[PDB]
Amino acid sequence: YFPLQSYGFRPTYGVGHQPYRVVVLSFELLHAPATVCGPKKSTNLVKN
Amino acid sequence: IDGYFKIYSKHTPIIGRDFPQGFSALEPLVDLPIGINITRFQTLLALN
Ligand SMILES: *[C@@H]1O[C@H](CO)[C@@H](O)[C@H](O)[C@H]1NC(C)=O
Repeated sequence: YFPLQSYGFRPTYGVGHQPYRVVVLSFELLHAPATVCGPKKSTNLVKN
Repeated sequence: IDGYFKIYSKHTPIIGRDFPQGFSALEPLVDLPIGINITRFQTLLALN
């Protein structure tokens, strides 16, 4: 048997058979210095 | 370093012919966090 099979997606198909775009986010643990962080910045200088 | 590769540099003008006797500090330029094994060192020469 052929290992690969065509999906044959059709709009008339049900929700379970409808195509779904899936993206998997993988996070690498701390083994090297961190290169990706989140954006954080607020407030002002407010002196004196 | 284990987590960084610190690089320090400085540009000076000639006073004399070669290796003048004087003091000049070395300002850092960039610290690449590559963290790899480094044992040998070889330089390059430009050929025109
Ligand atoms: C990196 O590899 C070099 C070359 O074999 C070795 O001398 C050095 O100990 C290694 N360093 C680490 C942290 O594994």
